Amino acid sequence: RPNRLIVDEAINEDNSVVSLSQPKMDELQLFRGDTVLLKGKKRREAVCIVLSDDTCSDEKIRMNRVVRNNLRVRLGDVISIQPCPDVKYGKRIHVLPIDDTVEGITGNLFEVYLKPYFLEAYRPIRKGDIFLVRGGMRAVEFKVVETDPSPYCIVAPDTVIHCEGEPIKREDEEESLNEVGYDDIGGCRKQLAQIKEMVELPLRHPALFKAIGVKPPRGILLYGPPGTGKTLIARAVANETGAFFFLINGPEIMSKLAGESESNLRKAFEEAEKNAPAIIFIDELDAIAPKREKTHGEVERRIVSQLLTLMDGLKQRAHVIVMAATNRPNSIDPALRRFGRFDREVDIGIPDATGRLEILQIHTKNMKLADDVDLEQVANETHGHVGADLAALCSEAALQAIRKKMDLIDLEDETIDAEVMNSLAVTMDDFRWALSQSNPSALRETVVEVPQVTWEDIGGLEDVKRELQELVQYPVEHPDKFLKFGMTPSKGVLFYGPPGCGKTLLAKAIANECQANFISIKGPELLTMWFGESEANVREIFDKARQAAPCVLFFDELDSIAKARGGNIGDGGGAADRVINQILTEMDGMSTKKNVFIIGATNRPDIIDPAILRPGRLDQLIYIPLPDEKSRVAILKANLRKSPVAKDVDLEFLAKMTNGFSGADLTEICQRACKLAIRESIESEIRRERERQTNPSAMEVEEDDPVPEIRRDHFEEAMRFARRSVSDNDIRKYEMFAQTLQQSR
Amino acid sequence: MSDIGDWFRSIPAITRYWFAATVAVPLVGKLGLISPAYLFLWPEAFLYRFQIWRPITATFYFPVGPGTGFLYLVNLYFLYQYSTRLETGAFDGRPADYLFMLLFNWICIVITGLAMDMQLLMIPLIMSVLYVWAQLNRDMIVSFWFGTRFKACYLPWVILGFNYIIGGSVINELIGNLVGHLYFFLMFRYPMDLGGRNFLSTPQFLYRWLPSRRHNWGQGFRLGD
Amino acid sequence: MSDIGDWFRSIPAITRYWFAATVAVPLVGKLGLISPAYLFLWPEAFLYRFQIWRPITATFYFPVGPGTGFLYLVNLYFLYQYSTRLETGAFDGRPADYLFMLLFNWICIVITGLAMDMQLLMIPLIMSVLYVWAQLNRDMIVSFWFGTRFKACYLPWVILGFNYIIGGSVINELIGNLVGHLYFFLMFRYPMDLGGRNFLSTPQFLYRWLPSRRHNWGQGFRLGD
Ligand SMILES: Nc1ncnc2c1ncn2[C@@H]1O[C@H](COP(=O)(O)OP(=O)(O)O)[C@@H](O)[C@H]1O
Ligand SMILES: Nc1ncnc2c1ncn2[C@@H]1O[C@H](COP(=O)(O)OP(=O)(O)O)[C@@H](O)[C@H]1O
Repeated sequence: RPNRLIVDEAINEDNSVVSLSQPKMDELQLFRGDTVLLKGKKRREAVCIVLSDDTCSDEKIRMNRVVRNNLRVRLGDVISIQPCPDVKYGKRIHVLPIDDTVEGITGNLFEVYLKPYFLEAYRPIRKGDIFLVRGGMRAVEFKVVETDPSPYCIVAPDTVIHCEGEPIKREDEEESLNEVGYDDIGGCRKQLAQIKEMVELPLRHPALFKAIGVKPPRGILLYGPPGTGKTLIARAVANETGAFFFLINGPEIMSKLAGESESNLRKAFEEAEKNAPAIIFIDELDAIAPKREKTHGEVERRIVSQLLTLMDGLKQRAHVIVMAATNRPNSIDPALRRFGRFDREVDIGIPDATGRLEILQIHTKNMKLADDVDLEQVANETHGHVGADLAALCSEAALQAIRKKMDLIDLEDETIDAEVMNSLAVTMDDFRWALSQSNPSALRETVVEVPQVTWEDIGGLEDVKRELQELVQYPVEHPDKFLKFGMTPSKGVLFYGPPGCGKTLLAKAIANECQANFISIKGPELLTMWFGESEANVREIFDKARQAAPCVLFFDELDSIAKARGGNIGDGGGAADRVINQILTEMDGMSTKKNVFIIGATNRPDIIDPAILRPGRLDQLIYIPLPDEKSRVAILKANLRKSPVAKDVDLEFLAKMTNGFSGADLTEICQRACKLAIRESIESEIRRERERQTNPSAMEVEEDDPVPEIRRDHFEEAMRFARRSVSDNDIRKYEMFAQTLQQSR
Repeated sequence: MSDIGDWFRSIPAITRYWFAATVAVPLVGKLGLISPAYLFLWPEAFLYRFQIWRPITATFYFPVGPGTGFLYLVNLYFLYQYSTRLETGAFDGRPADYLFMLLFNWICIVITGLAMDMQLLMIPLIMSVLYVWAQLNRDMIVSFWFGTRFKACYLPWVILGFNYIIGGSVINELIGNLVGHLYFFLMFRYPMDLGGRNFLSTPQFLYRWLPSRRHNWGQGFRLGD
Repeated sequence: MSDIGDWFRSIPAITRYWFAATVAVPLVGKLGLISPAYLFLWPEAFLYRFQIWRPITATFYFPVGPGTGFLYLVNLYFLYQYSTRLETGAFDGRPADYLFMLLFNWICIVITGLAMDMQLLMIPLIMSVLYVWAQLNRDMIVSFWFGTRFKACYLPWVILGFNYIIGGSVINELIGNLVGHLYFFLMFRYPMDLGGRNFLSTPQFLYRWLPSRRHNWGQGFRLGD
């Protein structure tokens, strides 16, 4: 039977498209756009339109949420298809809204929702179908009650749409096309994939695990900053697989009186036991099971021990999976981590720029944002926000945009009109205004993400580029050639040279090329855990680096400890040596299975402790020389990307005349020239505006604002006020140390 | 805006007429225009004399007094509460079936009341329609303000105990239970137990008088472009 | 599902049968099948003529009516909730002893009723068996749903206070609360104190058809050869 397939989520959001594989469509003699009849479980049928796809396999069929709900199936099921290309054009269709969706709308729904939806699509429908339409600020579901001819018809420009009558009652077969699901999560693809796999295995076919005889997981621990969407992940999994999600709240349990708390918890577990394969979610685990030293009373110990006993009391029976959410995975009692209890940990990190863009795309789906906003800019300027903050931002922007329309809906009625909703649009000004008075909550959090700097941003330095490519890319991209034949890859590279030559840029560039996470630990924080704080921080720094492998750990200004050590204090040298002991101790503890790369940068190479300079640690040395050749011209292009022009001030002459300068100096020159251009443009605008105050609109020839047109004079004036930061002594010291490194050893 | 007006108007037609009659008859009966003796369904009078005066009024005239007002009001409330729910329950269309059920129950109850020596033909009919509604709407849990989660198919027995301990004349409630059970067996249980043809069938005369409501379309619009 | 069926079947056969008779006989009398005039336990008629109907019919038929069914319901609930407790308490292994106690109580109550001038010999038996249950189940707290608790072995006094204010027939229950104490003395108090008079001996002609509970053993089959 080359008919049955497997259902999976689709990437196109239309309600009448299912994606096959080209070989399967070719075998079934079906062409693009041909109508099909899809039949699923419970003897429910629906009609749909097929299309082409890129990477879908032969046995997989892609469809969105509406079609899956209509067929009354779930993910991972099977369907039987049938090509039925004899659809007859319809004549009259009766469609009615559902009761619990149109509360306070009134108006005429046909002219607002149905007409744009049913135009130039020829959407096939079938009697009893349910479809969802996005409107002003809500999503309204419409149910087809009857058609002609029955039961298949195609909407055509000549039809008799009846949309009159009372709304119909929601039935008890379809759960809802409005609750959470896999299409309501963004920026967490990898972790969602892991959880989906690990929970789809037991919750679908328990008998397979019974017959095989392996041990399914009995506990999953999710940890991350608050407001990143953990409860939502658990709810989505439970509502998609099919279960009896039963939330338990930590403060609710602790708020009881003495002996009834553990009794309530016991009824919770026994109920979830005898209600079929279910998921138990414990929110705010640290609120009820903190570290032993934190507790001072006695009821806390009793509650913790009761939880542990009930956890150990689960042995097979119904496959009940326990999930728990905690803020930071060290306040939990260490007793709750042995095998047979919470053992598998999944991290839910703060989203990056793409994650924020996707969250904004998800949350503003109902709105009717005007064709002037740019979500990319708002996405990439809001670093430091979490999902909840972005949702609040969208809500506030909508509220602000609707505030300045009270005149149109003055009093009106308790049921707001319909066309006023379609009269509302949200512009960039509203989003910026909501941005202004908004405070994020991440801030002081380590950021892990793939840097966007590419190879062209760096000018010159070919040999260093090749050496980094050899040392980093080869051991990972072809691990077979390294497991065969016994080569031990290096664990670290140390950068040294004149200051401001682009060490951070090289590190970020190789991190981007390798497509690996990047973690930067800068000098100020390093000295912050040096004095005042303790050295326990390095432990979780290395742990976080290990968690997100592969990664490129970066230690900047490694010589700060020695620079502060040598002076007239002589009290904290112990702290510096503790920093070095921590770095060395967790540096040697790394294993070769994981790919963690350590890179250090410094500008006083002769002052670093010789303990680090040793096989098994940071051992290769790379010397980045002072810039030369028309690679500084490429540098100038790198920061002149966005800057408009240069006309006739030949940059090659500047490169010829500016020998012995680092990158920071050239970037300073470019910024100074741009500042002069801004000053000139602003003074010209002010001259024009104070001139227009005398002659009213006396402008025969129309000139717009002066287009950014940087001349040579600005650049020459900026160049006059320029010097060289690095003296001639430092380069000679560096070359002396290089020669000593070459000869002495 | 008379709430009583549209409240009455929204009632289904046959329930509307029945409620109007069962409220209107007692008022005139207590006014004194017609003596109670004219309306009791006297068995020997009906058998010997044709007495076309009392084939119908036995279910409309009720001697309300300060000894049975609570029973009267609670029965009227039960009628109002469950007759409409049965009307909207699986009986939204084809009212002829409901009317035939009512008329058959009326004929059989009148015949058996002639067989016994009973007078007031209201309680058995109301309780029997409640019983058949509960039986067709079984397995669902519903109760009163203090009744937590009482299950269905038990209310008839509860009201039996109530009106037996508080009141009397349990014979007519018993015969209401039997007539409801036999009608359920004949209309529903028999055609699926043995597959026999429907012994009871609605004649086309009632369909002529009471056509079943079909799907209505109203007026719509052309999609155009 | 037949919840009522399993609820009835869970009751022991003797208790179930007796409860069913005591709840069905009054309904039969009320339905008019038999005139109640023959069911009053006439003292003079029973003394003159044997009239075998009366000694058995006076223990079951209750002319329940408005204003008097509360006592019927409360004693029925007490019967149902306290008969099985004593049945499985200490006489589960010897149901013949329980039946013999019931027979002795019936004989005493009918003898006194013929001697005295009461007609309904049901409530005294119920309150006497409640008294003997309380005496055999002393030292606990009395359930009281809408309030606090109480102390055991005071159940007969509570019943005496309850049935005195509501209705009457205080003499009947006063007489009834003597046979239980007499049996407690003879069967229980006498043997440990004197043990001389051993007239209380259950015969065997009922042992033949009333064996003990035993290991039950279910049923078996003969393997044969
Ligand atoms: N893709 C997403 N990632 C993170 N948060 C989201 C996402 N989509 C929506 N949210 C918002 O995040 C909130 C999740 O609740 P949250 O406070 O994270 O639970 P918890 O208190 O367990 O952390 C929801 O209110 C939801 O509006
Ligand atoms: N190929 C290059 N050579 C030198 N400098 C460059 C090059 N490409 C970019 N730059 C500039 O050098 C700066 C990098 O400085 P950075 O490396 O952060 O200072 P430090 O070397 O003290 O860490 C960037 O602002 C960038 O504009």
